[PDB]
Amino acid sequence: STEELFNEYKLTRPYMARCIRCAVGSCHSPIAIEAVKSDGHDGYVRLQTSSQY
Amino acid sequence: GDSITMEFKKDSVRHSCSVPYEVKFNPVGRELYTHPPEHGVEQACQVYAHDAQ
Amino acid sequence: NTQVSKAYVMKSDDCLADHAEAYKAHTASVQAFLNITVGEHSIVTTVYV
Amino acid sequence: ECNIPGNFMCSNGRCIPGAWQCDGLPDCFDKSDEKECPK
Ligand SMILES: *[C@@H]1O[C@H](CO)[C@@H](O)[C@H](O)[C@H]1NC(C)=O
Ligand SMILES: [Ca+2]
Repeated sequence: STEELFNEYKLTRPYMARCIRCAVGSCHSPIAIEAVKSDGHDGYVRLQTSSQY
Repeated sequence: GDSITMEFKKDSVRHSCSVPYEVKFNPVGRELYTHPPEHGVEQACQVYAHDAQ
Repeated sequence: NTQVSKAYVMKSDDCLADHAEAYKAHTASVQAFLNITVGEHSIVTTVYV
Repeated sequence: ECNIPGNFMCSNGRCIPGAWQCDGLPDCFDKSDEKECPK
């Protein structure tokens, strides 16, 4: 229902990026977090990761 | 942290053990960081080798 | 070998809702709401000073 | 470099325990720690 739920996801595809520590050292993992915003007053976090879901 | 807790799952109720020991690692360099940065300069340090040698 | 790094500063995506607005103000005017009754004539008056 | 010494450099440059070099597990994720392993 609607392109917002259809999503450009079909065009994008998740990708991988470097993490500082992957446990034992760095690695090129898709879990990598690009940016984090913390402006909401209720304590919720908005994380932007390199993968999609 | 202030203490170290180690645990593992047996064939029954999980077992754990905590011992009091001060854990406080000195950041490498003249800058006091919590986790290593994504980017930086290479400086000499002393670390525990994982090699069984 | 050559590795070119490029970076720039851009507004945050949250800025649209969470932002500060810097204003300059001068020459202020006062608007008053007086309840004026003149000879059993009760009215609600919105009038400047 | 890495946790000197012991960190066997993989083909992709990752560092693994030297006890996991030629142990029958794909720790580099590209099989480079388990290739060319002597008998
Ligand atoms: C004055 O204003 C209040 C509410 O604005 C109103 O209830 C009241 O009747 C008024 N009194 C007179 C004398 O007009
Ligand atoms: Ca291995």
